[PDB]
Amino acid sequence: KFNGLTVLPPLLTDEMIAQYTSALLAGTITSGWTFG
Amino acid sequence: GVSVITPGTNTSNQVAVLYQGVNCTEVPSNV
Ligand SMILES: *[C@@H]1O[C@H](CO)[C@@H](O)[C@H](O)[C@H]1NC(C)=O
Ligand SMILES: *[C@@H]1O[C@H](CO)[C@@H](O)[C@H](O)[C@H]1NC(C)=O
Repeated sequence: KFNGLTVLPPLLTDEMIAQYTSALLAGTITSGWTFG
Repeated sequence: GVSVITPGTNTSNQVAVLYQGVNCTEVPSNV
C-alpha cells in the first residue's frame, strides 16, 4: 500500500463467480427455460 | 483501516475487529 491508498477485495471470489456461471449453464443445458 | 463488526446493540454488546490488510502478527483469544 502507498500513502493512505488501499484496495479492498471483492466479496465474491473468482471461484464463486465461476461456480455461479456453471450452475446457470447446467440449468440451461438440462432444463431449458423452466428453472428460471 | 480498522472496522468493527457488531450484531447490533439490541442483540449484544460483543464486538469483533478487522485490521484491514495487516499481517496479524503486528497488530498491537481468537486471532
Ligand atoms: C429490538 O428491541 C426490541 C425491544 O427491546 C425487540 O422487540 C426487537 O426484537 C429487537 N430487535 C432485534 C433485531 O433484536
Ligand atoms: C505474516 O508474517 C509471517 C512471518 O514472516 C509470515 O509467515 C506470514 O505468512 C505473514 N502473513 C501472511 C498473510 O503472509
